[PDB]
Amino acid sequence: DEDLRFCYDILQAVSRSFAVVIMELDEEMRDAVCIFYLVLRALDTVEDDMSIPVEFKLRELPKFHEHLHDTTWCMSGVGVGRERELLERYTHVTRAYSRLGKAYQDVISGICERMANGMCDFLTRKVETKADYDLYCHYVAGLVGHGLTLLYVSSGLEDVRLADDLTNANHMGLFLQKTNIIRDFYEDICEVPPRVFWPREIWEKYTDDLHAFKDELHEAKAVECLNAMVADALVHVPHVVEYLASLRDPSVFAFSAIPQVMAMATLSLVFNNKDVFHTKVKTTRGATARIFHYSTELQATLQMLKTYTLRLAARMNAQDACYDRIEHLVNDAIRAMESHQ
Amino acid sequence: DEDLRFCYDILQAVSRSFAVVIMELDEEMRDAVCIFYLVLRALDTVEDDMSIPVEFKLRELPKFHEHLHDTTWCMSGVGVGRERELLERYTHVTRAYSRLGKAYQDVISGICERMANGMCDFLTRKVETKADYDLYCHYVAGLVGHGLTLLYVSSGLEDVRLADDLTNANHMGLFLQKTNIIRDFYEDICEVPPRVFWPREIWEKYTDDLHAFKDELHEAKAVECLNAMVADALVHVPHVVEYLASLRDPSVFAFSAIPQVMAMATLSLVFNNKDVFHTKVKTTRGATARIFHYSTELQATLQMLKTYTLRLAARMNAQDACYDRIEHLVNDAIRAMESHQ
Amino acid sequence: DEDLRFCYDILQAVSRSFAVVIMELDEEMRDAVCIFYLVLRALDTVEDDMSIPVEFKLRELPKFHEHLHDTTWCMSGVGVGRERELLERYTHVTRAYSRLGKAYQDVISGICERMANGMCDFLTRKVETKADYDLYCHYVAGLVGHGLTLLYVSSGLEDVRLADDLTNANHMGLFLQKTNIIRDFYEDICEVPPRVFWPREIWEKYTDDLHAFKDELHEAKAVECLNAMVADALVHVPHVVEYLASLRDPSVFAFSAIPQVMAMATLSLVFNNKDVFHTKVKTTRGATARIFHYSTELQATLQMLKTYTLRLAARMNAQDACYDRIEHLVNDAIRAMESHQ
Amino acid sequence: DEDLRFCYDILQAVSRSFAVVIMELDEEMRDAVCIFYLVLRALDTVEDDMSIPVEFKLRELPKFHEHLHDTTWCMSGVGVGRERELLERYTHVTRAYSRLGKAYQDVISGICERMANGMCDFLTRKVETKADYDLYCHYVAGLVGHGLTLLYVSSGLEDVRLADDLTNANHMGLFLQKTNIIRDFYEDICEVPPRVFWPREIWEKYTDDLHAFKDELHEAKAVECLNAMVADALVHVPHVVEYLASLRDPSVFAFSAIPQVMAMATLSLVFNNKDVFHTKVKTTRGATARIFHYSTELQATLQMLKTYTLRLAARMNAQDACYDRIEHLVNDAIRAMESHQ
Ligand SMILES: CC(C)=CCC/C(C)=C/CC/C(C)=C/CSP(=O)(O)OP(=O)(O)O
Ligand SMILES: CC(C)=CCC/C(C)=C/CC/C(C)=C/CSP(=O)(O)OP(=O)(O)O
Ligand SMILES: CC(C)=CCC/C(C)=C/CC/C(C)=C/CSP(=O)(O)OP(=O)(O)O
Ligand SMILES: CC(C)=CCC/C(C)=C/CC/C(C)=C/CSP(=O)(O)OP(=O)(O)O
Ligand SMILES: CC(C)=CCC/C(C)=C/CNCCN[C@H]1[C@@H]2C[C@H]3C[C@@H](C2)C[C@@H]1C3
Ligand SMILES: CC(C)=CCC/C(C)=C/CNCCN[C@H]1[C@@H]2C[C@H]3C[C@@H](C2)C[C@@H]1C3
Ligand SMILES: CC(C)=CCC/C(C)=C/CNCCN[C@H]1[C@@H]2C[C@H]3C[C@@H](C2)C[C@@H]1C3
Ligand SMILES: CC(C)=CCC/C(C)=C/CNCCN[C@H]1[C@@H]2C[C@H]3C[C@@H](C2)C[C@@H]1C3
Repeated sequence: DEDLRFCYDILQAVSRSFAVVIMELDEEMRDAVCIFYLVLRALDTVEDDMSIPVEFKLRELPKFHEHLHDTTWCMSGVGVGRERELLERYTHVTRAYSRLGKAYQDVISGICERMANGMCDFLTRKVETKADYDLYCHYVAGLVGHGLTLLYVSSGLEDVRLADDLTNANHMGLFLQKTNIIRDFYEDICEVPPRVFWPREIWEKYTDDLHAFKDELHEAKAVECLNAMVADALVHVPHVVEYLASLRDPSVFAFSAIPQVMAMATLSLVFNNKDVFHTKVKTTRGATARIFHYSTELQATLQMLKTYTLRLAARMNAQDACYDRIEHLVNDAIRAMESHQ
Repeated sequence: DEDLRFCYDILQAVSRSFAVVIMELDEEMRDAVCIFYLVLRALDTVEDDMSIPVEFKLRELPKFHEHLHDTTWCMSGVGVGRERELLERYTHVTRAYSRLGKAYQDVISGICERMANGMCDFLTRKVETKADYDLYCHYVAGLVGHGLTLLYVSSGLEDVRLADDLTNANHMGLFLQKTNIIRDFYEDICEVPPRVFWPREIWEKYTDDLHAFKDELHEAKAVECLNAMVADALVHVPHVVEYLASLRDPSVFAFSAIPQVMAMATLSLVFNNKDVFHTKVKTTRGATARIFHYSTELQATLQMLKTYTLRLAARMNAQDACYDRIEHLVNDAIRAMESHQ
Repeated sequence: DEDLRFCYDILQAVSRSFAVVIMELDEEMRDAVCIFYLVLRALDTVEDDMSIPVEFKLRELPKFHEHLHDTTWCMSGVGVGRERELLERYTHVTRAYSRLGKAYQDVISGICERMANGMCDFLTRKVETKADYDLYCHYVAGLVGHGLTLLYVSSGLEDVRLADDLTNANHMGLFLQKTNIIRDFYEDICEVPPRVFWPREIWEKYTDDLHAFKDELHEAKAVECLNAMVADALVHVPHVVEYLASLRDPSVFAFSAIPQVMAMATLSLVFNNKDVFHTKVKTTRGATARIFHYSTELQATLQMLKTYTLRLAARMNAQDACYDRIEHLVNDAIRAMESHQ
Repeated sequence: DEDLRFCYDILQAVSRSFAVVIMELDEEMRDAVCIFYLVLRALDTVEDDMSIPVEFKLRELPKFHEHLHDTTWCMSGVGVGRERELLERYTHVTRAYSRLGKAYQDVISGICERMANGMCDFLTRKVETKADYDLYCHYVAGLVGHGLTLLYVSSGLEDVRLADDLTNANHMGLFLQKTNIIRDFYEDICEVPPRVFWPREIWEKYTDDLHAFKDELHEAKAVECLNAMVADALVHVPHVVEYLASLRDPSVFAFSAIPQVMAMATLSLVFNNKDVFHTKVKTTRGATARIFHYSTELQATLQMLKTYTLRLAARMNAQDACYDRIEHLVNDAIRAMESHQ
C-alpha cells in the first residue's frame, strides 16, 4: 500500500500539473494511469540520459516491460533528480502494478514495449523529414493516447467502439507533443548536449543551421519557421475535436480535454512570437485555472478551443507568409468545432 | 629513421601540393616543418569532423599539444582518408618530434596549443565581422606564419631579428588563407553542413542570404561581393612583399615565396570572375611549374607578383563599384614591389 | 505679418541666390519653403559654431523642432552676423511657422528633427568612408530633397505618386551638396579650425594629409583626387534627370531645375581644374542669368545639362587617369538626358 | 595558491587604493580583475621606462599580450619599487592567468593588446587636440572600462546585454582618468622630464607656456583654464550615472561606484581652486570613508553624486568665465540622476 503512495508522491514531484489533471479520474482509473505514467517516465529517463552508452539503452529498453514483473528490479545510477530515484526505488512501482486489473496491466506492458522499441529506432537515426517527425511523436506521445484510450474502454466507462480506430487518439498525442516541442525549442537547444526536435525537412527552408535562431539577427527566418511548426501542429486540431466529442464519461473527458485546451492556448501564444526563441512562453495561471475549471463538458471546451484558435488567427496579417495556410487550417478547425456545437 | 619516412609519405598523400614545396628545404629543418605540418593537420582533422560532439573538442583540443610528449598516444576513429591514418598512426610523429631540437619542439607545441584554442573559440560562435575574419585566419594560418618564422630563426638560416616583429609573417599566412577561402566559396557552401567563411560585415552589403550566390539570377551581387572579398585580401600584399624582401637565405626564400606567388596568381584569376560561384578556379599546371621554377630569388618573384597584380587590375572596368578600392590597393602593391627593385 | 517679412529679409541677407530662386514658387508654398529654409539654416548655424562646446549641440539640436510650437523661444549666444540674428530673433520664424497649414508644419518639423539627429551623430564622429559621405550628405542635403517633395505633394501642385520612392529626391540634394563640397575645398580647409568634407576613403589614395593639396608640389595628385570626387558626384546626374522629368508644375519645375543646372555648370568648371585648390571657381553672371532664364521647361533645361556635361567631358584627354571612369559616367548621364528628348 | 597570493601581495604593494576597492568583488571575479590590473600595470611599466629605446617598445608592446601564454617569460631591469618584482616574477601572474577560465583570459588578452597598440600610437606623437585627449584617455582608461564590463558579463553577475554598447563603459573610464589628470597637474609637471597631459587645444586659449601656471602671477589664467578642464570632465557624469544605474549585482556595483563617487568629490574640490597648482588636493579621510560605506546601492550613491555636483556648482560666481557652461553641465548631470530616483 505504501507503494501506491510512493507512486503518487514521485508523480507529484516529476510532473507538477499533470498530478492535478490525474485527480479528475476515479481511483481505479487513477491507479492505472499513475502506474502507466511512471512506467513510461522511467523509460523516458533512460532514453534521455546522455551520460550513458547507447548500445546499453538498445539492450535494455526492448525488455524494460519484462521488469514489470520482477518486484526486486531497479536501476541505481541513471538519470538525475527524482527520475534517478524512480529507477533506484522502481520496486514500489511494479509492486503497485502487480495489483491492477489484469486488463490494465496488458495495456501498460503492451504500450511500454511498443514505445521502448520505437525509442530505440530513433536512438540510432535522426529526425530529418516530417515523416520522421510524426513517427517519433507517435512513439513518444501518440502511443500514450492509444494506451489511455485502451484503458478507457477496459475500465468500462467508455464504449468499446472508442478503441476500434485509434487514429484520432494518436492525433491527441501528437498535438500535445508538437505544441510542447515548439514551446521548448530554446530550453532544449541550450541543453548539453543540445536537444533538437524540429524536423530538418521544415527548418532547412528557413536556415542552414538550427542553432542560428538564438541570435535575433535571424528573427525573420526564425519566426517564419516557428509559424511553419505551428501550422504543422494545427493539422491535428480537427481530430482532437472529434475524439473529445466522442467521449461520454465526465471523468475521462475532463482528464482528456484539459491538456488539449492547455496546448491550444499555448499554441495561440507561441505563434508568430519571437519570445519563443529566447524564453519560455507560458500561459498565465489565471488562464490555466479557468481552463481547468470550464473544461468539464464538450460545449464549453469547444468554445474555449474556438476562442484560442481565433486568437491565434489574429496573430497574423496578410503580409505574413504563412497567412493563406494558417487561415486554411484554422477554418478547418473551427468547422470541426461547429459540427459538434 | 622509419618514423620520418612515414611522415613524408603521409604528408605526400594528404597535401600533395605542399609536399613539393617542403621538399625545397634542407632535411634538418625540412623534418621540422614536416612534423609541424602533420601536427596541425592532425589537429585540424579532429576539429574538422562533423560527427563528433562539440563538447568533446572544446575539451580535447586544448590538450592536444600535450600528446606530443606521449609516444603511445593515438586516436581511433575520426576523419576519413589519410587523415584517419595520421591520428591512428600519430605515433610516428611524436617519435620524430622527440628527436628534434628542443627549440623546434617548443615552437611546434606553442603554435599548436594556441591554434587549438583559437579553433575552440570559433567552434561555439561564427565569423560575423572583419575582425572575426582576421582573427579566425590568424588562428588557422597567421600563426602558422608565426611558427615558420620562429623555426627559421631557430635554424640560424635567418637572422634572429626576423622574429622581432611577427606582423608581416602574420600577413603572409592571412594572404594564403584568404585567397583560399575566396576561391573555395562554392565547394565550401555546398558542404553539409555548409562551410561559410566570408564575413557578414562584408556580404550583408550585397545580399540578405549567402546561398543566393549559387543562382545566376544574383550573379551581379555575387561578383560585387567577390570583389569586395578580393579587395580585403590585397590589403596584405605590401606586407608579404616586405617579408619576402627580408629573407636572406635561398632555401627559406624559395619555400616562403612560391606559395605566395601561387596565391596572387590565383587571386588574379578568381577576381571579378563569375565562375567562382559554381566551379573551382585554378591556374594552369604550366603556370605553377613556371612559378616554382623562378620564385627562387627576390627580383624574379617580384616581377611575377607585379605581373599578376597587373593582370588582376586589367579585369575590372571603370564601371565596377570596386574600381577605386582595387586600383588603389593594386597601385599600392606595385609601389611596395618597385620599392625593392 | 511683421514676421513673414523678417523671414524673407533674413533669407536674402543669408543667401542671395536662393532668395532669387525661391521667387519661382507661388506665395503659399513660397512662405512654406522660406520658413523651412530658415529652420534648417538655424540648425546649420548651431552645428557649425566651433566656438561653442559639443555638449551644447548634442543637448540643443535633438529638441530643436520642439521650439517650432514655442513662439517666444530663441537663442542668444550662437552664430555670427545674420545667422546670429536669425537665432536671436527665431521668434519671427516660429510665429510665421504657426500660420502654415498643418501638412506643411508637419513636414518641416519631421525633416528638422531627423536632420538634427543626423548632425548629432556626425558631431560624435567623422566622415571616413563613402558610405559615411553619402549618409552625411543625406542628413544635411538629401533630406531637404525629401522635404521639398512632400511639400510639393502636400500642396497638390504635384501628383502623390511623387512621394512613392524618395530616392531620386535624395539624389537631388546629394548632387548639389557634393558639387558644393567639391568647389569649396580651399575656402573650407582654410577656416579656423579647418573644415573637411571630402571622405578619407576617397583621398587616402592620393595623400596622407588633405592639407597637402594646398601646395603646388602635390598639384598632380590633388587634381586626381578632385577628379575622383567629381566622378563621385556624377553618379547622381541620371537620377536628377529622372526627378526633373517627373515634375508637372511650371513653378515647382523652375524652382527645382535651376539649382541643378547651376550645379552641373559648376561641376563642369571645377573638373580637372587645378585652380580649385587656391580659389573659388564660379560661373559668369552672364551664364547664371542664361540658366535662370531657360530652366523653365524640361527640354531647354535638358539641353543645357547636356551642354555642360559635354563641356565637362571635353576638358579631359587620354593621358588623364580618370578618363575611363569619367567617360563612362558622362554617357550614362547623356543617355538619361536623351532618354527624355 | 602560491601564484595567486603573490599577485594580491604585489597588488597591495603597488596600487594601495585599488587594492582596497577590489575587495568589494567576490571570488573568481576578484582574481580575474587582479590579474587584469597587474597585466596592464606591467605593460604600463614598460611603456613608461625612459631608458628603454622607442624602437623596442614599438616592437615589444604589441607582443606583450603574447607573453600571457609563456609561463617562463619575465623581465629583469625595469620598474621602480615592487614594480620591478612584478616583471621579475611575472611567471606568477602568467601562471595564475592560465587557470582563470577561457572567457576571462580572452578579455584580458584582448584589452591588453588593444591598450598596447594604443600606447604605441602615442609614443610617436603627442596630445594636441580634444579628440587626441579623448582617444588617449580611451586607450589607457576607457578600455579598462570596456574590459571590466566584459568581465562582469562573462562572470554571469551582470546581464549579457551590458556589453552591447561599451560607450558608457568608456565614459566611466574617461571620467576617472580626466579627474585624475586634473588633480595631479602640479605633481605631474614638477618632474624630470615634466609630465604633461592637458591638451594644447584647451590650454593654448589661456597661455603659450603651460609652466606659466606655477607662478601666482599667471594664476588668473591658470584657474580659468582649470575650469575648462573640469567642464570637459563633467561631460561624462550623465553617462556615468547611466552605467551605474544599469548594474544589478551588489559587489560589481560597489566596485564600480566607489571610484566614480571618489572622482566626483575630488572633482568638486579641485574645481575653481588655485591650490591645484601648488599642492595635491584631496578629500578628507572621513569623506572617503563615508563614500566607501554608502556606495553600496544606486539610490544612496546617486544622492552622494548629487551632493558633490551641487557643491561643485556653488564655488563659482556669475562673473566667472565658465559660469554658463558649468551650470548647464551641472544640470545635465542632475537631470540624469533624477532619471533614476
Ligand atoms: C486522452 C488521449 C487520447 C491522449 C492523451 C494525450 C497525452 C500524451 C497525454 C498525457 C498528458 C500529460 C502527462 C500532460 C502533462 S500537463 P503540461 O502539458 O502542462 O506539461 P508537464 O508534463 O506538467 O510538465
Ligand atoms: C612563411 C610564412 C611567414 C607563412 C607561410 C604561410 C602558410 C600558412 C603556409 C602554409 C603553406 C601550405 C601548407 C600550402 C599548401 S598548397 P594549396 O594552397 O594549393 O592547398 P593544399 O593544402 O595542397 O591542399
Ligand atoms: C527639389 C529637390 C527634391 C531637392 C532640392 C535639393 C536642395 C537641398 C535644394 C536647396 C537649394 C538651395 C538652397 C540652393 C542655393 S543657390 P547657390 O548654390 O548658388 O548658393 P547660396 O545658398 O544662394 O549661397
Ligand atoms: C567599472 C568601469 C566601467 C570602469 C572603471 C574605470 C577604471 C579605468 C577604473 C580603474 C580604478 C582604479 C585602479 C582606481 C584606483 S583609486 P586612485 O587613482 O586614487 O589610486 P591608485 O594609484 O590608482 O592606486
Ligand atoms: C499520462 C501517461 C499515462 C503517460 C505520460 C506519457 C509519457 C511520460 C511519455 C514519455 N515520453 C516523453 C515525452 N513527453 C511528452 C508527454 C508528457 C508531457 C506532455 C506531452 C506528452 C508532451 C511531452 C511532455
Ligand atoms: C605548413 C605547415 C607547417 C602547416 C600548415 C598549416 C595547417 C595544416 C593549418 C590547419 N588549418 C586549416 C586551414 N588550412 C589552411 C592552411 C593549409 C592550406 C593552405 C593554406 C594554409 C590555406 C588553408 C589550406
Ligand atoms: C531649401 C531648403 C528648404 C533648405 C536649404 C537647405 C539647408 C540650408 C540645409 C542645412 N544644411 C547645410 C547643407 N547645405 C547645403 C544645401 C544649401 C546650400 C546649397 C547646397 C544644398 C549645398 C549646401 C549649401
Ligand atoms: C582596474 C583594472 C583592472 C586595471 C587598472 C587599469 C590600469 C593599471 C591602467 C594603466 N594605465 C595608466 C592609466 N591609469 C589610470 C587608471 C588607473 C589609475 C586610476 C585611473 C584609471 C586613472 C589612472 C591611474
